[PDB]
Amino acid sequence: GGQGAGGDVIEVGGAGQGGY
Amino acid sequence: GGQGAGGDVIEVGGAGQGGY
Amino acid sequence: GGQGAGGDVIEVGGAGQGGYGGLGSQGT
Amino acid sequence: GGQGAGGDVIEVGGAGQGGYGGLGSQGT
Amino acid sequence: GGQGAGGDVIEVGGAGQGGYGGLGSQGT
Amino acid sequence: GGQGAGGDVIEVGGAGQGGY
Amino acid sequence: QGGYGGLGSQGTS
Amino acid sequence: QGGYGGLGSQGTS
Amino acid sequence: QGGYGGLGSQGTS
Repeated sequence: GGQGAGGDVIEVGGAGQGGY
Repeated sequence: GGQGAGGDVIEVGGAGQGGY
Repeated sequence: GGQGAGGDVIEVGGAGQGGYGGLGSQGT
Repeated sequence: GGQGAGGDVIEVGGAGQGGYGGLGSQGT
Repeated sequence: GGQGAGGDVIEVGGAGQGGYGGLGSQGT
Repeated sequence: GGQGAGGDVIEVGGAGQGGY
Repeated sequence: QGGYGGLGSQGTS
Repeated sequence: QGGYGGLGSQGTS
Repeated sequence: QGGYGGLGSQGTS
């Protein structure tokens, strides 16, 4: 019985704004 | 019997905004 | 036996002009 | 037996002009 | 038996002109 | 029974904006 | 922004 | 924003 | 931004 894992993301920032 | 896992996302930030 | 499950997903962001901008997904 | 499973995704960002800008995904 | 599993992804960024700029992914 | 792992990701910053 | 706490999966403990 | 607490899955404890 | 805490998967502990 053998494990694994995924990975954790963190994103602290303003998403894309526009300028058009 | 073997485990696994997913991953935990995190985001702390303003989602997109328009500018048109 | 055994297995694990997929990972959380996020999409963000949007601006400017537009068109055909939209998602689609098929989990585990 | 045993097995792990997938990891997360994020998409961000968007600006300027646009067109055909959008995702698609098929997890584990 | 046993096996690890995939890792994360991030996408970011966008400006200027545009077109055909968008993703696609197929995890573990 | 043997393990593995995934790979974490951290991006502390604001996504892209536009100027068009 | 601001502070955080722990994260990270575990195993077989 | 602001503070956080713990997160993270567990296992077999 | 700001501070962080632990991360990182585990194993077989």
